[PDB]
Amino acid sequence: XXXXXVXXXLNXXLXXXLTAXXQYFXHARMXXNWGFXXLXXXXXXEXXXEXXXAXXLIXRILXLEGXPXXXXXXXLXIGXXVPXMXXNDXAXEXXXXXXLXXXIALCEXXXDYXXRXXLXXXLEEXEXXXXXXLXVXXGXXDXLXXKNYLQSXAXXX
Amino acid sequence: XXXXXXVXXXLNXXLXXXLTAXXQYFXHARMXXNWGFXXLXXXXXXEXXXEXXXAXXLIXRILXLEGXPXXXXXXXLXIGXXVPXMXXNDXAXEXXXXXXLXXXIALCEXXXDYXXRXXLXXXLEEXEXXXXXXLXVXXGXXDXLXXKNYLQSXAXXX
Amino acid sequence: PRGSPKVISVLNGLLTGELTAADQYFVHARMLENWGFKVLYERIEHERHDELDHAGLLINRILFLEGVPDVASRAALNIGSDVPKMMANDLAYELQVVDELKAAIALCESERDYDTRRILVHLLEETEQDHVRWLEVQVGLIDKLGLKNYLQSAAGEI
Amino acid sequence: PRGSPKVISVLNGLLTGELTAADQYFVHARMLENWGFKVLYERIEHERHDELDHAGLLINRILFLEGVPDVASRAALNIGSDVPKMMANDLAYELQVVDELKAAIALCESERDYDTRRILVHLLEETEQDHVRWLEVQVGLIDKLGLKNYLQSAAGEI
Amino acid sequence: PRGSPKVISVLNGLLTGELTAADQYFVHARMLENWGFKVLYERIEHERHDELDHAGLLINRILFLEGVPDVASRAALNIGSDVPKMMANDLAYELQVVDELKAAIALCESERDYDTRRILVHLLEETEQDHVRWLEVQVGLIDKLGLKNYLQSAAGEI
Amino acid sequence: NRTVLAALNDVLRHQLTAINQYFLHARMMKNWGFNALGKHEYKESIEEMKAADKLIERILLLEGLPNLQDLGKLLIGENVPEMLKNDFAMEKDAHADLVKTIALCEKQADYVSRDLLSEFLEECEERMDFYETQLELVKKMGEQNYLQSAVGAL
Amino acid sequence: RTVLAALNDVLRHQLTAINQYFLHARMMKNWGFNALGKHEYKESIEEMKAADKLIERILLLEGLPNLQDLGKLLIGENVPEMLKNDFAMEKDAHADLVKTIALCEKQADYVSRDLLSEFLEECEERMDFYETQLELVKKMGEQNYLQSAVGAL
Ligand code: HEM
Ligand SMILES: [Fe+3]
Ligand SMILES: [Fe+3]
Ligand SMILES: [Fe+3]
Ligand SMILES: [Fe+3]
Ligand SMILES: [Fe+3]
Ligand SMILES: [Fe+3]
Repeated sequence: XXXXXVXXXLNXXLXXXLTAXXQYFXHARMXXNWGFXXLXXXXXXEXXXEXXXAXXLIXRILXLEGXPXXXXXXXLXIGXXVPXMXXNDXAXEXXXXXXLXXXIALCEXXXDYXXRXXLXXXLEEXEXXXXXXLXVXXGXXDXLXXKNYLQSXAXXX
Repeated sequence: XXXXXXVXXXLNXXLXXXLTAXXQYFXHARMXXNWGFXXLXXXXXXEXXXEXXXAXXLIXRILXLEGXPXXXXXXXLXIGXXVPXMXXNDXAXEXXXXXXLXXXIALCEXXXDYXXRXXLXXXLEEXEXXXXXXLXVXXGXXDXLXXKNYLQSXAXXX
Repeated sequence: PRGSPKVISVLNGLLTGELTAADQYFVHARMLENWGFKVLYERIEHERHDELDHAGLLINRILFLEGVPDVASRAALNIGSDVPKMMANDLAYELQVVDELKAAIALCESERDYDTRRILVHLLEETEQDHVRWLEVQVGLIDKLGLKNYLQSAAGEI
Repeated sequence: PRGSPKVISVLNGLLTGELTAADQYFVHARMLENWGFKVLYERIEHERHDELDHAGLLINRILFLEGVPDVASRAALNIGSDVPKMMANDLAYELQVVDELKAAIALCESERDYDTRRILVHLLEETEQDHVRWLEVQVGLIDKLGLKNYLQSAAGEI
Repeated sequence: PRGSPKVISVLNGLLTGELTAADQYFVHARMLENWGFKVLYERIEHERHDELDHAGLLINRILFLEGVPDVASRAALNIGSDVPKMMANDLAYELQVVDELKAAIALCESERDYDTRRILVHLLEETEQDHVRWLEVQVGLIDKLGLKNYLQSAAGEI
Repeated sequence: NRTVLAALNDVLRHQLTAINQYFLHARMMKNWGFNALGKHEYKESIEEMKAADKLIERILLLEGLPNLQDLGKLLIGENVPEMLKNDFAMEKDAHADLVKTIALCEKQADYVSRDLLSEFLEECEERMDFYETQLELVKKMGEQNYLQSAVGAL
Repeated sequence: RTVLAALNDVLRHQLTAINQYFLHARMMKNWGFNALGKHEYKESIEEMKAADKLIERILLLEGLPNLQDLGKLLIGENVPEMLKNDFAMEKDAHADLVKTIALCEKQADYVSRDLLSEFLEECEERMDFYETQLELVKKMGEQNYLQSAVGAL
């Protein structure tokens, strides 16, 4: 059993995670196509992590006797340049983190503490493994220079 | 590079198909694990990962053709309320995908795009052998064995 | 070492029998694999490999006796439509093989030709223990477990 | 996935060709072993095993297409008296197999079913390189080395 | 375990035959080593050791049946002059040994002495496969390879 | 068939020209100190020679005469961007020839050579993608940064 | 510049030798002569490594290697013909290499000279191998030589 509000919040977060997975997929493939291999490996690992997070969320929704809507997918912001991709990923992650904070508050209110623990784990991942790394990447594109950052992202020839 | 508009469109269609399949097998594997059918959930999850890899190959090819990978669109999922319905829906989706794949292979041969045709032939072989065959054999087994025996086998170790 | 015409003829009859058996087990194993009965498929594949070894031994014996192995001839095949039908057909063919092998062993003993008698006695041993015993046990197990439980056992991992 | 009746018939013709090839290779290998040509017996026996694998792949494809696979049908064998005659017969039959394979591949392209075309192209590659090429090489070697020297090389270690 | 005196007599005849075969094979192996034919030397030395083993089997059986072995008596040695003559002589002696063995096996069957029949069938198999088969193969290889090429193969590394 | 053998000889000539061009470009990349780019060009050369080995064996197995005498015009670049551009252009010509030859081999129902040429075309398209990506990386990250990456370890 | 031109001519011959040796090895493997085909494959590979060294040497001299040109390929229809064609090409190699080494010694250029001297050592070794192969063909008969060149069946 699981409350309606909690299940709806979980479904919202799941839609978010699936959209982010698709975006990370697209961006990793474009980054590999462009020749940036380090950035591509990072983004692919991130997409795999997103898939794992979505898996955890779906398992949670199914345990709570709900219906995980995977048919839906939010608006997808694709980048044309590497800085654009980085900024778009960061924006998506920020929105996701906001929604996650809201969902954690809702799960606390509805006294669903296991779900809240899962969501807290997800928020930790989305704040450290993702948002931090992308903010760092934007800062490095600013400080290293676009050319130097793209050289670093290309890895080895 | 400079892939044909028709070839790129067919590839995008096949990609939408692959992504919808990925989502469907994802859902199905999760609720199969939820129901306790682990020996079936493992197979479904492996197949979902295979679908992910296939879609990756497709996107890489579309990008190598100077096209825009439509990873946004998604078809209408068909989620089963029971393992037989699950497997039947999976079989149906895979059959539709095989039809679309055959059509795309014919288009790739007609437009003399042989690398994309090789990729699509690989995908079609995988879908015909690794997926469609398994789903058909499962639908037959859940009939020769009976629902109860088949679900006992699908649960594996209690 | 010239071989007697009667021993050569009975060896050729047994060779035709074993080659027809090899074809029958090959077909049965392949459609069992098609149906997902992997355990039965593996056992019947092993049995058909043993049948190939039997045919090889018979051909070696015929060639040593300066005879011409009639390998083009193939007896009538009985192909089942379901697992019990394959078990019954294989059992009947194995009883025919046992009768023919017993007659050939009798002729070999009557005709002073003892090495071929030993080879045929080895073939009879393997036929009644590896094949006939397994098929009789199989029919009994289909009767006792029931069709559904036996088919679940045959399917194995799903 | 139901297949075309024409594709099933052509695959059955290919299957009877491969079974006949395996049978003829069996007889030729055993005769080579009887004469003491050890290395030739090794090679021809391995080719026989490859032909059994080819027949298995063909019958799996036929069963996958829901067509009854005919293995009772066997084509007329061409057994050679001596080594050059045997290898000439093997080369001729492999060429006929190649022609039938090319016709089947063209049919599979026409009938929009491409997994069968893939397996038949694999079979054609194996027939052309693993079997046909070795046979023409050996016929040229009989011509160049001479019959006595070629048979000395084929006998290997006495 | 005193047996039939006729069984002891035929066992003594067989023991004398094997001892003479060992003598002839010893002389032939040493002659082949003397002429420089190392491959044939090794094979014939192993065959001489096998004849000694068969003599051991026969003498053990004779002593078991409370019989006095006839080891002093020897048959005439058919010693060859060149390699083809030596191989033909070995083959002829082995064929005669096979005939004697078949007569003794028949006598042992007639006297309900089945363990001696078992050892005699073992000896007959080793004589008809490890000895006679190789000797007829060698004669055929002399005919096919020619004498010069066959002797080159026999000499081996120089 | 005569036309199939002529097309195979043409593809073999393209491959031999590519072998010579790739090995020369690798050697001058190593001469300039571009160790990593030189190693990649050397590997690409070696793969083209393995492809030419396969093509020569195919031509012989078709009872034909391989033409290793002919060679196309070597486009030799004065600097690394010109090297990459020349390699890409030669791959363009080779890919067009390969597509036409695959179509011809399909028409004559000669499928083993068609499969071999499909393998060749897959590798050629991968090489297209690599060189186009390298040129785009040059444009994106600057010639100096690209040359530093090509050097790798000093 | 004369040393560079001589090195380019040596490189052209070495490229022709690569092509001829490889094509001969592939023909020998097509006919089933596995031992001879393997030896000729190894010889082609050694000549590829030699051409690699000479291209390195030419580029070190700030010259432009001429990989476009190629000498005539002496392609044989049967094994003895390809043996003698290899031998004749190697004889031309030896004459050209000796002239090149004398030129390099005259021009006070010594590193390309020791490279050409080792090249001449392998070339003379190959010349001996092919002359010995022809004499062996004559000695044992063409049938026996082809049987040996086949190796294992
Ligand atoms: C024209 C100038 C050529 C040069 C400078 C050259 C150079 C080389 C080098 C340095 C190697 C490395 C061998 C090793 O390290 O073991 C090699 C190997 C090889 N070459 Fe050449 N080569 C040339 C032409 C060719 C041609 C025309 C062919 C075939 C048509 C060919 C076929 C091969 C093959 C098959 C290998 C072996 C590949 C391997 O072992 O991975 N080469 N070559
Ligand atoms: Fe049960
Ligand atoms: Fe049997
Ligand atoms: Fe075959
Ligand atoms: Fe004995
Ligand atoms: Fe930098
Ligand atoms: Fe010889």
